[PDB]
Amino acid sequence: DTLANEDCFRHESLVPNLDYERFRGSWIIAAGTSEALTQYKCWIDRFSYDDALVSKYTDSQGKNRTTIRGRTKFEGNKFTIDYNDKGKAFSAPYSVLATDYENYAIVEGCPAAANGHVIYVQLRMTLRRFHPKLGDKEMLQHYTLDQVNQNKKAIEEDLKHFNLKYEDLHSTCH
Ligand SMILES: NCCc1ccc(O)cc1
Repeated sequence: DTLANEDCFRHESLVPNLDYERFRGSWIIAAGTSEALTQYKCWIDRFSYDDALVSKYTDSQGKNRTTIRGRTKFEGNKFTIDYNDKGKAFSAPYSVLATDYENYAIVEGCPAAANGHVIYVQLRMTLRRFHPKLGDKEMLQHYTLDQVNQNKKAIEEDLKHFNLKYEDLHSTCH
């Protein structure tokens, strides 16, 4: 019942010795294989310090901004998130399947909110690349698409490895 013998993962990671300190920071979830997760728009995960997680998302009109907080535990590529009672539908085991640390990562996991399985693509969110161009209604959405496009070859190559294509994912940030 630990991460060591978690059975819901379907794929072998390309990053079994994931460097958690390098993985840490803010990530925006661009797309994934779960229809249910399309209801949580422009989700940003913020992994910080030893084991902290702050997750923030909206509905599809950008209304009802929601924040859930939790604790993580990493063993190589595997990680659990235990959310505060609030986001318990998202508490699950997860696995980083691929990342270049600096730009993108592809993650699998088994939350109830995803009908027990999802693979998703996330791009790094940093003020070094994100200049809220004051006047933009679609701040997040434009950032995400540009970051996707900029890293598209690498993302597509890794997805191919897990028998997926970007175009087959549901977009989860416009
Ligand atoms: N810690 C992220 C949990 C999650 C994964 C994928 C997604 O589209 C929304 C939430």
